[PDB]
Amino acid sequence: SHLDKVQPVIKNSDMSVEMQKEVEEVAKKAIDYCNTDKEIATFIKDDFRSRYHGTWHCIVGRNFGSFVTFERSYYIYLYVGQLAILLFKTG
Amino acid sequence: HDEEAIKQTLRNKFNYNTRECQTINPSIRERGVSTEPPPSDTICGNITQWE
Repeated sequence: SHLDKVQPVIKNSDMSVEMQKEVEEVAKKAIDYCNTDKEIATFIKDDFRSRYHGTWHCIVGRNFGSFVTFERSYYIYLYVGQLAILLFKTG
Repeated sequence: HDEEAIKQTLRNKFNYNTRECQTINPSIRERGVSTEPPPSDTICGNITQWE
């Protein structure tokens, strides 16, 4: 019932709805699978890189400010608990 | 003298001068050039208040 409890919410989303739904499942799976936050960032980048070819930069922290140059429609912003799963593919 | 001979006779070395002229042309060459951007590496950084 932990998956129901997390209720991850995407504050800002710039991606197709079908792709966005897939990201939520990966984000929930990554948090339980990874013992530490640093492991979560590596797991999200590896899964997305395998799923979609390109260069992916992912940063997750309790408090942070980010300005980035990402390919249009490849940036999805979702916040679960105190962790921000942010991925932006840059060509 | 025949008319044909006179026509040949009319042409003279001083009368007609032939010069051969050619334009210098660089030799064609085939070369292959490959460019590949600087190697990029993945870096992971975790920052905490205590660190």
